[PDB]
Formats: sequence, structure tokens, C-alpha cells
Amino acid sequence: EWKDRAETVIIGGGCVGVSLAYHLAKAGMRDVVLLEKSELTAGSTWHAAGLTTYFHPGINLKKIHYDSIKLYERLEEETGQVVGFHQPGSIRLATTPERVDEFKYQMTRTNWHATEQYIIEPEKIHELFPLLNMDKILAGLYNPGDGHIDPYSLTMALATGARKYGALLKYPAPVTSLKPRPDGTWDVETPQGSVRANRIVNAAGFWAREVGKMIGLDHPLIPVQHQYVITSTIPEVKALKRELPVLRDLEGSYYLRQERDGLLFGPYESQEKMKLQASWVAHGVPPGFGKELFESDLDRITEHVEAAMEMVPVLKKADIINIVNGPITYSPDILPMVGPHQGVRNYWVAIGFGYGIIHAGGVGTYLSDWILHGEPPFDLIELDPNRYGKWTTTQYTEAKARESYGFNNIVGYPKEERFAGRPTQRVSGLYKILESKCSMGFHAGWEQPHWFYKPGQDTQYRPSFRRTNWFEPVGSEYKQVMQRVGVIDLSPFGKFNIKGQDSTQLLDHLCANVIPKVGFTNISHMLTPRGRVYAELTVSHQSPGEFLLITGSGSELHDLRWIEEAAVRGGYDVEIRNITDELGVLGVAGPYARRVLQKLTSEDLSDDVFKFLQTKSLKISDIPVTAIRISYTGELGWELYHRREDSAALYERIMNAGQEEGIDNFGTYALNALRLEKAFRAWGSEMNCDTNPLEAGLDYFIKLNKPANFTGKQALKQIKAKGLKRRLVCLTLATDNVDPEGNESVWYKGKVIGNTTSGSYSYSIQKSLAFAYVPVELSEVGQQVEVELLGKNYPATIIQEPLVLTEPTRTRLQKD
Ligand SMILES: *Cc1cc2c(cc1C)nc1c(=O)[nH]c(=O)nc-1n2C[C@H](O)[C@H](O)[C@H](O)COP(=O)(O)OP(=O)(O)OC[C@H]1O[C@@H](n2cnc3c(N)ncnc32)[C@H](O)[C@@H]1O
Ligand SMILES: Nc1nc2c(c(=O)[nH]1)N[C@@H](CNc1ccc(C(=O)N[C@@H](CCC(=O)O)C(=O)O)cc1)CN2
Repeated sequence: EWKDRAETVIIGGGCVGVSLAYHLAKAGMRDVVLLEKSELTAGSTWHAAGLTTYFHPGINLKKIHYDSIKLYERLEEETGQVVGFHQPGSIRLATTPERVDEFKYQMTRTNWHATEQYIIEPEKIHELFPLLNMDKILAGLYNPGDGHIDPYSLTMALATGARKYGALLKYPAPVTSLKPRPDGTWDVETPQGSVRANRIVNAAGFWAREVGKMIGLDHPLIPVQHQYVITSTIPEVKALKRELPVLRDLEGSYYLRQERDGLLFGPYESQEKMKLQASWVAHGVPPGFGKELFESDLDRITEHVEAAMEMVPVLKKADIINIVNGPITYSPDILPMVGPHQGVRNYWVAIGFGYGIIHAGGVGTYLSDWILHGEPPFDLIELDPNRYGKWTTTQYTEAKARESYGFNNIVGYPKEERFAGRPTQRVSGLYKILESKCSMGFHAGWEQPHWFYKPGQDTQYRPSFRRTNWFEPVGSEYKQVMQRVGVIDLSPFGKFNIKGQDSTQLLDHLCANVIPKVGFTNISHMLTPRGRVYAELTVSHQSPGEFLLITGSGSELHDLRWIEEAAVRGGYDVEIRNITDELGVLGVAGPYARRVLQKLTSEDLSDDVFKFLQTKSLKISDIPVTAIRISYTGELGWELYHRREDSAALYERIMNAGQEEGIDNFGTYALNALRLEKAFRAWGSEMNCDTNPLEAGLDYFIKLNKPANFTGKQALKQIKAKGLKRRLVCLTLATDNVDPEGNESVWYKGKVIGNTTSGSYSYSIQKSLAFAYVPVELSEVGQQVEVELLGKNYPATIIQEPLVLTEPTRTRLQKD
């Protein structure tokens, strides 16, 4: 049994590779072929503790956990094969009041999902885990119906399923080489023979980086070491009739579960103490590594062993049977890379799983859907393989992975900041100047100003679930923009140059707005065939046939990949250049923006010559610039596109020329306060692959009646005719000392009916603003709802948008 032709080749037979093979086969894909080096489970999969919880600290990753567990419950019936899925429930423990607040944070984030999750009192915790030291226990975060599974049995069951639905699993059959073909397909080489695949999928665990390099890519992955300790039989544990639920001791930084009639616990030790396989990056994985472990090192986890011994006293007397030290393939931010890869044809990845056992199931069905449908079934850009780039070096990867390990169980605050591996090489000379004058935020390698320091006010990273040290400074920056004139570093924007004969036709088919006339810029959306908002851009028509597309920092390669695929798919004759790192951008915005800038250029910046949304090349003080009259602040302003090496000089000259006007800096936190007042939607919060543009309120940018048949046009017609079920609305609410940031539950009459997507304090009205999705019948202006913030429901009112009109809209009523 050998197939030389395959629809999809999956490289790697860990839980992830097998799960995917199963889903694709079951979903009806013919000639699915999986190639495994040695045997199924030979990588990290066989050694794992097998914890599978409904809990995730994120958002749509809850779906992945949800689908995994639901699958795992049904595999034994479906395949006729046991999986040893224990489901006593999981409890994360709170021993400080700040950790109780974290649970409240996580509850409002979880109440608008199907995932079942509660905060429980000590009494209840003690009932479920009677061997727990209750001295310090304040609360538990409890997910009933989950637990842990046997990684081997799971993978074996998934393999029988895959085989039952038509998949072919070959091993030993290592992939030794990979050659792309001009038609976009692949020749795959193994010792057993050649497969010509329409697409290939990397699922090769801690060999994923090596497989990537067969096709000239560098996957930012480093294998880390992780240990758990298995205890001998304990009388008090054997005596119990029901299994103990899975714990996490957050302050002690270890997970703990029942294993037979003993216990099993695995620490996440300090980032200073953890160990990883730097040698395996430099030299690759030792060949003949497989089905094997590293030497135990109890000494480096002692601090956490002791915290466990005191928290579960019974450990004190138990003996240790075994210690499992093995490798996990980490990416820098601890999350995997799951999706199709930019800059090559028909290569997909499902790699770098810190938590592969829990993610395998959901990721299989997710990737299957994306592969079969040409768009993801829900948004998981947080796992986009191309959120990383050239900046994500081996040195950055190593240091960030180390930090992500040691940070496994720290308190997760909103607006969290991490400093390992920073700054990357992805900076301009402007970084040296402004680093001491603000809190720099991390954005795909860039250092971007969040908020600026004020004399006689605390500057330090001071994270909180409530308002903190940046609150008043952000208010001043807000004033700065409304009253005077602010300067902001917008350099992180993804920037693409499109030209060639079919430039216009390509864009007209990609985007749902009309293509602007030369000299003009407009806001435009790339929709998926289902009519989901894959991206929000601005399109500048700079010279005939030649365009500049701008998108958010987090959307750079994500968007480029989509655009490049449409170009190749439709045989479009174009040249596409990623110029993200060649150019810097400065936003100058506020009433005195024209005044200040005019001083520095012979170009006429009067409202007469330079209309809103025009784009023009000029010089700002002998520095060449492409200036667009636009601002996501909604106030009068320009964005100044220039060479990266000119950012420092340009900035200097602008701040100098704005002396009179009391020019100053502003950052992204303030920007968010401004755009929200103007009712501007942000991609990733108000819309993404989970939303169509009509429910999100982007009607103004969607031209259904333009001749060209743009992607998603028909789905939109059909959606509109059917009538909307929900609508994005803008909410106001008085709060004590906490602002919505998005992802919070919206309640009405004792039931959750929707969620906030983003938020901010509005300094103009002295109330919190938020965007939220609610059912159409409750989307009327004036409607009262409640927003759940940090354990309290605050009443909220839907308001007429926008709260504040944009400067161009204000200027237009002056005449009228
Ligand atoms: C070490 C560890 C990991 C772990 C854990 C406890 C320990 C001590 N506890 C976990 C837990 O409680 N919950 C959880 O979700 N995960 C846990 N882990 C991590 C888990 O083991 C990994 O995340 C997961 O196993 C990764 O699975 P994946 O399918 O992504 O990768 P793999 O199992 O390593 O499989 C890779 C396979 O690919 C084959 N391979 C390699 N190169 C090739 C080529 N060239 N051609 C074909 N096949 C190839 C390997 O042989 C391997 O089988
Ligand atoms: N370059 C540029 N491109 C961008 C952003 C930017 O920050 N600047 N930011 C991202 C966010 N999206 C928008 C959305 C709307 C506007 C905007 O300005 N809206 C005006 C004008 C719309 C119109 O009438 O054409 C309004 O009043 O609604 C700006 C960026 C995407 N690309």
C-alpha cells in the first residue's frame, strides 16, 4: 500500500497530525496521506501528562478546547476503541485577592461562551478535593466535565477513525526532501517512495523547524524541557471512591492530578531556572532521538515541590515512583502556529504546541475546515503562522520561550506587558529618542508608544484589573489631540505596494469598496467568500495603476498571504511588494496640525488645495514624504509616510516647528480613546472572520452595486435579504474605577445576550465607552443593558453614534 499521488500530505504522526488526518478524511477528502518518521506518538505526544481542560485565558481558543473535549467524549463510541478519558473536572486555585480578581476577569470573558465555567467557594473546593490544605484558599475557578486523557490511546483512536474514513497512515516513512512545483503542488521524498501532493502540512513536533528548512523557511520554534513527578500509592487517595479533580496551584506554579491511587504534578519553574534545547536549534534534533526522555532534575523544581507538599499535605509522606523530563515545541508567545504559510504555495503548518493534547482535536477540525473551505471557520489570528517574521530571530525565540515557560501561571492582567527579547531589531532611530519618554508596547516586534510619561507621576509598569498609572496621562493626551496637536508613531502598519497591468482589477475583486481614483485614499475591506471581514485596509491610489495598501501591525503577513493567493489564483499580472519595514509613519493630528505642518513644506496644506483623504508626495523640511490627509483620531490630521532612517530627523523637525502650539506626543491608548468617540471600528475587535461587515456597521464602505464581482458580494446580498440577527452598538456606562476593554459579557434581564468587543474611558463625557454585539431587537438607541466588569454588573445605555463627529463631518456642517 503506497500512494504516489495524494490530495494532502501530513508530515508527522503526533496527536496533532493524526487528529487532522482524521478530520479531513471524515469530512470527505480523498487520498489523505500521513507520513510519520518512526511510529505514531514517537515525539512529545507519548510522554505527556494528558491534561485536557476547558479553561483558556484567551477567547476563541476556548472553542479549540471545547471542540477537543467534545470530540474526545465521542471517540470511544465512534471508533470502537477506548481512550481512557478521565473527567473529574478541573479547578484553578486562588490564594490571594488579586487572584480572585483574575477569576472575575476570566468569568466575564467566559459567560458569553458555551464553555461551562464557575467560581466556587472553599466549602465546595474542599468537597471535591478533600485532601487540599484550605488555610489560604479563597476561591476556585471550576470547569466541570474535563480532566485528562491517555495521549497514546487518544492518538490510536484518532488513527483508526482516520483509516476508517479513507486516510492512509505510513510509517516508518520519514520525509527527507520537499520540492515545490510550478503549478503549486509538491513532490515529497521518503525512503518508501515519492508522493506528489496538492498540498503539504507540517505537523512534525520539535522537528518542525527542520522540516520548515527543507523549503527555505525558518520557523521560530525551540524545544523546551518540562517535568512532572509521579507519586506512589497514597492510602488517603486509594480510600476515595471518586477521582480527584485536576488542580492548578497558581502561586506555587504547578498542575496536579490523580494518577492511579497516587498523584502527578508538574511545575512551571522560573524563567531563570527552566531549561531548553538551544543545541537542537543550532545543530538540529539528534537523530535516533525518539521514544525517549532527558535525565531528571528535581533540584531545579524543588521550590515548587515544597509548595505542593504544603498545599497537598499527603505528598509530604508519599514516595516518588517516577519523574518525566521531556521536550515541548514552543513558539515565542507559547501559542502554536496553525494555518497556511505566507510566501509559498499550499504549505500549511500545525506546529509549536505547548498544549498539544488539549488542542489536537479542535485544531484538526479547524484546519480541516480552512483547507476545505478556503477560509477559517472562526478567527484564530492569535495562532497565525505569519504573526512572526525576520525579526523573530533564534535569540529572540530562545529568550521569549524561556519567559513564556516561567510565566505559565502568573497573574494575567489586561494590557499585560512582557520585556524579554526586547527591543528586537525592528525599530527606527525614533526608538532611542522616545523610549525614556514613554511606555513602549510590543507589536509583532515593533516598539510602539502606548502612553507618555508626565512629570511628577509614576512611570513604572503597574498592571491592574482596574485603572492604573496611565489613566490620567491618557486623559492629557486625549486633550492634547482635541485642543492642540499630537504626534504619534504609527510605523508598525503593514504596508504593501501593488502595481502592474492588473493592479486595479485585482483590488476591485479583493475589496468591497470602490477602488479610489488616483490621488485619493479610501477605507476598504477584504471579505471571505462567506462574507466575513478578513481584513480592513486603506487603499491609496498614488500613481495610475499603482497602490499603497495599509493594514494593522497584527494583520501584516496575514493580509499579504490572502492578497498573494488571489493574485496567483486569478492569474493576475501584478507586482506585489511588502514595504512594511522600509517605511515609517507619523500621525500629526488635532486642530493645529495644519498650522504646524505648513511651516515645514512649500506644499499648500490649506483646506482649499488639500482635501480630506487625498494623498500627495511632498517634502517636509527636505525629507521626502507621502502625505495622506487622514487620521484614525477623527480630528484634522495627516499621516506622513517616509523612509525608516528619516523617522528621527522628521520627528525632531515636527516637534520643533510646533513649539508655539504646545505640540506633544500621544500613544495608542489615547488613540483608542479617540477613535472610539468617533465610532471607528477596529479590525480584530469589532470585526474579523467571525463577523460580516453589515452586522458590524460598515455599510458605508461596502458597495454591493459596483459591477465587479468582489469576494463575498453574493454572500452579503443573501445575508442582507435574510435580515440581521445582531448588530454592533455603542454603549455608555458609569463606573467606579474600571473601564471595559472588550470581551466582557453583556446581560439583560438575568441572561447573557452578547459581549463587548472593545472599550475605553471617554474623558469628554466622564463615562466609559464600549462597542458591543447585541441582538437586533435590543439594539435600539436608549436600550438599557448591563455590562459585567470584574464581578459587578454596571448598567449601560445604547447611544446614537458617533458620540463625537469627525473634523471633516464637523467642517461640512459649517457651510450647511
Ligand atoms: C514533555 C511534556 C509535554 C506535555 C506534558 C508533559 C510533559 C512532560 N503535558 C501536557 C499536557 O498535560 N497537556 C497537553 O496538552 N500537552 C502536554 N505536553 C505537550 C504535548 O506532549 C505536545 O504539545 C504534543 O505532543 C505535540 O504534539 P505534535 O503532534 O504537535 O508533535 P509530536 O507529538 O512531537 O509529533 C511529531 C511527530 O512528527 C514526526 N516527524 C518528525 N520529523 C518528521 C519527518 N521529517 N517526516 C515525517 N514525520 C516526522 C515525529 O516522529 C513525531 O512522531
Ligand atoms: N492609512 C491608514 N490605514 C489604516 C488605518 C489608519 O489609521 N491609517 N487604520 C486601520 C483602521 N481603519 C480605518 C477606518 C476608518 C478610518 C477613517 O478615517 N474613517 C473616516 C473617513 C471615512 C470616509 O468617509 O471615507 C470616517 O469618518 O468614517 C481610518 C482608518 C486600517 N488601515
